[PDB]
Formats: sequence, C-alpha cells, structure tokens
Amino acid sequence: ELRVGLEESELWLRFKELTNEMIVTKNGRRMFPVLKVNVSGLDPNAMYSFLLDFVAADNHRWKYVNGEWVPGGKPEPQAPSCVYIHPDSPNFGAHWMKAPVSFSKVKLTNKLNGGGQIMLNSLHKYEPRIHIVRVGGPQRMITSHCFPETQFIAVTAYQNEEITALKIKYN
Ligand SMILES: CC(C)N(C)S(=O)(=O)N1CCO[C@H](C)C1
Repeated sequence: ELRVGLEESELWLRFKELTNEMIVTKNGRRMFPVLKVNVSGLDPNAMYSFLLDFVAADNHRWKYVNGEWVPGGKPEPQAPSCVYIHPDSPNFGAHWMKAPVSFSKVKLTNKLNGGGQIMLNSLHKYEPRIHIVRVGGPQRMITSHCFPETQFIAVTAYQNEEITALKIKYN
C-alpha cells in the first residue's frame, strides 16, 4: 500500500499549536518549516512526479485582533492554488523512497508572476496537499494527501511574535 507521512511532525505541531504563518512576497519567499514527506509502497521502477498545491481551508479573510487570529464576516469562493512540480520530477519510485521528498525550493508569492512561484491570497488559511502522479500508459494514477499539521495563514509580515521566535529558534 502507498503510504505518505510527514517528516518532522513534532516540529510542525509546535507551529500549528500557535497558528502557523508563512510569508508571501512579490518575488516569492521559501517556506519554513519545509514540507518533507516520507513515501513508501511505490513501484521502485515506476515513474512518478510529485506535485504540491495549497487548498484554501475556509472561504474567509483572517486578521490578528488583540493577540489572536479571527476570521472575517464575508466568505468568498477561493480559487484553487497553482501546482508546484518537485524539481526531481519526473523520477523512479526508488528515487522518491530513498530519502524524504523535500519541497525546499517552492516560493510563496502574493503577486501573479513569470512562473515557478505559487501565488496565495494574504490573510487566507491554507492546507498543503501533494499529488503523487504515476505518468503515462493505462497504469496512470494520482494519489493525493493533505497535511493538516502544516496549515498556515499567508502573511506579508509575522503577527504572532511566538511564531517569529520559533522560526528563528529552529532555522
Ligand atoms: C500530463 C501527462 C504527462 N500525465 C502526467 S498522464 O500520465 O497523462 N496523466 C495525467 C493525470 O494523472 C495521471 C498520472 C495521468
């Protein structure tokens, strides 16, 4: 059976219990912590691409009000995020299972850009999600996995200084 697991969950849970924030910039900012995924149960000889997107967890704008995050009154439909292709893609099952798949080079932006960068809406809450994509033929398959532990609000600067401190402590 194809098994997907989060590497360093105990660390992500420190961020999650404070409400996690990720910086977005015009040119794009890399994530900390980095999403790292443990994958077993692939065909070592089959061909796969690893894809990363961000699901809007709710339809609301969030704001830091008197030391705490609160959702706004007026929900809007959240268009799905664009997909980031892991740069090792496409690759053999063996490549993906030999070490954690690390999305260290994805950059989160707030502006529509040349490409590479993934544009998110600031003050929206996101749930990272991967798609493992077995390419070509009649054996083609997608398996998707969400990482609730890795939820964050996109921000142009940190609001909760406890997050600022954890980011620095562990970087
Ligand atoms: C676009 C193309 C290169 N593919 C990844 S596919 O094999 O035709 N394909 C797309 C949907 O997911 C499955 C893996 C089947």
